[PDB]
Amino acid sequence: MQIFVKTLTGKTITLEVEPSDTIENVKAKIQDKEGIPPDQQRLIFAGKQLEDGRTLSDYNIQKESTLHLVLRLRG
Amino acid sequence: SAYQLLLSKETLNKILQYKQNLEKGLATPGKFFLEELSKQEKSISEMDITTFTQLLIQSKKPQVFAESQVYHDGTDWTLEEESILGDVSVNMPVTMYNDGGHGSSFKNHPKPISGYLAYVPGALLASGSGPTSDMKEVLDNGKLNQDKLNALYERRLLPQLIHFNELARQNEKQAAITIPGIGTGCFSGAYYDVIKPYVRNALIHILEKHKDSLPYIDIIHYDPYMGDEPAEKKIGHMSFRVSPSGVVRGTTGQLDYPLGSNPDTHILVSIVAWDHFSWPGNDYWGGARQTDDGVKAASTDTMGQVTGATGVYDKKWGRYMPPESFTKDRKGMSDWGDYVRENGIVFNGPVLALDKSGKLDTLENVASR
Ligand SMILES: *NC[C@H](*)CC(=O)OC
Repeated sequence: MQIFVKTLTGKTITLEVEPSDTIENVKAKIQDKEGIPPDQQRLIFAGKQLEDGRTLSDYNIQKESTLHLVLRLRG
Repeated sequence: SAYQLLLSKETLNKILQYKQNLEKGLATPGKFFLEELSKQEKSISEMDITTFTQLLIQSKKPQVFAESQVYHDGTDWTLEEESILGDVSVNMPVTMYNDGGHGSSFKNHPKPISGYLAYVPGALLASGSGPTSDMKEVLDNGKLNQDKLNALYERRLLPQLIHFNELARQNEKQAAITIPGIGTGCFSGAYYDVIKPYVRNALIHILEKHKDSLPYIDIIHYDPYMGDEPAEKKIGHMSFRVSPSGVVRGTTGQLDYPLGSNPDTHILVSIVAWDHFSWPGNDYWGGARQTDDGVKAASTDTMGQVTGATGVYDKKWGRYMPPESFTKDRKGMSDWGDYVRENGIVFNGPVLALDKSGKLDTLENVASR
């Protein structure tokens, strides 16, 4: 299904996920499209940091939700 | 008194040029310099040369992507202002909490050590728009010109070497100076694959030329990480070591006493690869412990010297953090640049110039001569 990932600066990424996907897998999908190392990623949904081991259903992330990718921009 | 700005005689001439032409209406300030001028009350001709220089330095911003997000067109800074700002250096006493290793390679000092940092802007050979001032200066139709690069680094480094020669003498010690690959990273732009020998040659040229003025300088420890050969070179009385940490295992860190020095015999000074447009520490004002500038600022109390706040050192991440009274209940908006914004802190301190006789003096005095 569709979820949207969006940086503080407004860059938008679209991912193909399942509710069974773990946040680790989701950070790997972001690295796949953008090359951002999962180490540098903070994913925020509804004010909560998303723990690496939990799943997209744990946080009730459904189709076409928007996650927030908090990055610390590189020179 | 927490930090001291220095600049060369040639730079002072540039500043006098600029001030004279503004006074006549024949030059126009850049937007950021104009904002600083308009926050105070003196006209250009009413203010002395030191105040003028201070207000230009004050137009710097905490964090700037100097190689890609500066326009050199007067909407931020003009090239005339850029030419001056690139020559300004700043030194400060610091506590060094780790050896300055990048990433996760830093080693914490069991007892933090006392030393000094001297932030010096590298030759900026990268731009996201038009050519930079340094590009116009040291490139000849694209060719790097070693002699011109030599003159640029001499201009920018010598005032700090003169300063710390004198400081070593006053403390009845010698100076040990660690130097990184200044200007060799993102600053080198398209020259990244050729820049390394040019920088080492400039450092050797400066030391050879001014050896007679630096009797209390003892050890220079140059570490460009990769891309140069291990070496010791005797330059007069001085020992110049080329020790690239990616090439020589066990190299002492930039924020650590090089071999043959210790706190009882030497003051420890580290040159920081700085930039024209930022406050000292650049990237770490945005919380990033990245680049020589950001790493050394994060690994020292640089931010405390600049802001006057008492930070707290985080051993796990090798970072000097803002006060806990500030960061509590500020998650996501707690980095040092946020502290400066909310408190309206400005970058502005005492300034001296190196006169033709190798003495540091007020800008007014050096201009009189
Ligand atoms: N922080 C600036 C570095 C530029 C770069 O990554 O070149 C590829």
